[PDB]
Amino acid sequence: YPTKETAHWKPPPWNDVDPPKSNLTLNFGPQGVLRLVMELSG
Amino acid sequence: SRGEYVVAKLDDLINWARRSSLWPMTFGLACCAVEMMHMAAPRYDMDRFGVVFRASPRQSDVMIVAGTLTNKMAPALRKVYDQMPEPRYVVSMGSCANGGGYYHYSYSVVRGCDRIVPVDIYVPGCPPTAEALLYGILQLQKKIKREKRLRIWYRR
Amino acid sequence: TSVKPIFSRDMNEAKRRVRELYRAWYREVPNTVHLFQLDISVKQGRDKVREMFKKNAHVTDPRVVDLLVIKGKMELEETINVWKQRTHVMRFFHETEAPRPKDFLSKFYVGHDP
Amino acid sequence: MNLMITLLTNFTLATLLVTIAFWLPQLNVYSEKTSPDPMGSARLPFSMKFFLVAITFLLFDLEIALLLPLPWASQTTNLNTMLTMALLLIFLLAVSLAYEWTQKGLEWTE
Amino acid sequence: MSLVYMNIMMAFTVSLTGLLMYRSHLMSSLLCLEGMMLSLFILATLMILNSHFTLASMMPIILLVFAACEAALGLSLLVMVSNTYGTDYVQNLNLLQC
Amino acid sequence: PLTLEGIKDRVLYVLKLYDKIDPEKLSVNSHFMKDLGLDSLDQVEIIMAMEDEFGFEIPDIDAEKLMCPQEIVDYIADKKDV
Ligand code: SF4
Repeated sequence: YPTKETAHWKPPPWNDVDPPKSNLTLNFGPQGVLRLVMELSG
Repeated sequence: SRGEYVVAKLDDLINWARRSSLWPMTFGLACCAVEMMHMAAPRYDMDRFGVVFRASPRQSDVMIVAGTLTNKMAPALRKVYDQMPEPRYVVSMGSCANGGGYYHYSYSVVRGCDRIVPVDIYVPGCPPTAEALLYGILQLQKKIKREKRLRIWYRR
Repeated sequence: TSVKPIFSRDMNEAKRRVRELYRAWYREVPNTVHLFQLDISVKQGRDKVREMFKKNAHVTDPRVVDLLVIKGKMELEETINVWKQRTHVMRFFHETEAPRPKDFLSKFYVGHDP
Repeated sequence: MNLMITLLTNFTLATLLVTIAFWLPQLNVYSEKTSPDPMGSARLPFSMKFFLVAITFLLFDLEIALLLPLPWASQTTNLNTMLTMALLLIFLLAVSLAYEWTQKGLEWTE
Repeated sequence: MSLVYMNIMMAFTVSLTGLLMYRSHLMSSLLCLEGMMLSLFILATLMILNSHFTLASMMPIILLVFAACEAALGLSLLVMVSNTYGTDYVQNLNLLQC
Repeated sequence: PLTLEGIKDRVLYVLKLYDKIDPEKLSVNSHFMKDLGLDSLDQVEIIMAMEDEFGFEIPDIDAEKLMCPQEIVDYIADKKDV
């Protein structure tokens, strides 16, 4: 029974699975001396 | 009068307190850093002077620029100096941080670390000997010893 | 006179790569301004980008402009990540530099430099 | 009230120490720091193992609080029921630890 | 009864009126749940300690532990939202209406 | 993006949002190269303003020839449904 308020309610997906809609990057300072660009996953 | 004598006594008290616990920030750039580490050896033993070894740059009182300060490192050194709390002192190791030394005419070497930060004590050498830097540290302690902060504050 | 090309076979491909590099730089300029808490506006930075792009515009060799495209892409990639400081970005704006004399009279007054 | 007197004295001494460390050096006229970390602009990653070990700590501490009253309970008349209950509770702790071992809990943060 | 009893009732009603009309994410709801936890714990402990019911000292501690585990469950639920939408806001919980 | 009049109206609106263009000399069939007297990079940022306000990827092999607003609206209209 569609009205104005509920006119935008799409039908649900048939499998009832929502679509799913990275990794850390570190910039170690030079504070020998080395500047490391570090990529981490935890 | 009473006031000048009292502020003189307080000035030498806080002056002894500041000069007896100089915590450094060592910049491990080049040869002169290895000479600093050999000044940290048990023979010379900075730690008996109230000078700790390898303190964090957020609590250090003095900074010793040991090595060549190139163009790629000067903003980092200026950032470190700006982060370090007041009062802050700078001691220059070697000819590299004095005036460039060997690499004075190189294209990517800052001709002296005085162009980036104010420098108090210049220690000459390539590398200066460990006892030479110890004498420079004692000279910095004597420079602190004759500071007149409270007398100038009361006179102003 | 026959040479080995680098990436572009003719002038048109080099022009297309110039266009793509300028598009990427124009995309990046607001993000670069915001990231380094810069003192300039967005339009001032885009004006600087245009001024470099038109300063380096009097060369017609495809290999030369191809090398310049590659160097500009390295500059763009270095500004993509946080690899430069505020100093390296601000170096393009010669602000602390005193303005040199340009006309003949002031150049005659200041010294012997032509 | 003596305990609260000690607590108030200790808290006020801590307040005095932080007041000395926060407002006493403000007399000096050193400088103003304009000051224009590896974290450039990315969001903080949600390392799930830390949350998992935190709630594991929570569950273990809860049933440690369950396990607590044995020194007071040791004077009870029915010692056999106490012994069975305590052994079975520590066995439950061992079983929960074994399950947390088996289902990939103690991996990548061992 | 005693005035502290009525103060605990007023505290529980404060936690109730804070738990229902929220505007923030689920952490505020769980904090008000812990307010209900604390109010019920203090009220039960005061009742048991005032009437000298010795055995029902089993009531307060247990009244925590069980729901405490339940509270832990709620934390995991928030992590699920933090693994799906980035933020645990309640305004993102409008997918089941249609 | 419903009717051709509205999309060309918003194209004109974002076109005179550009400040180096002259609205007095601006017409509906003018040329970005000769009639408007604009540099190629100015046409590039006009294309990118279309890209930003509309929201898709305008490629590089077909933006070379898009020198007039009529061809602008033709190109976005045939690439869309309209
Ligand atoms: S002054 Fe000499 S010893 Fe010291 S860092 Fe420079 S080259 Fe090395």
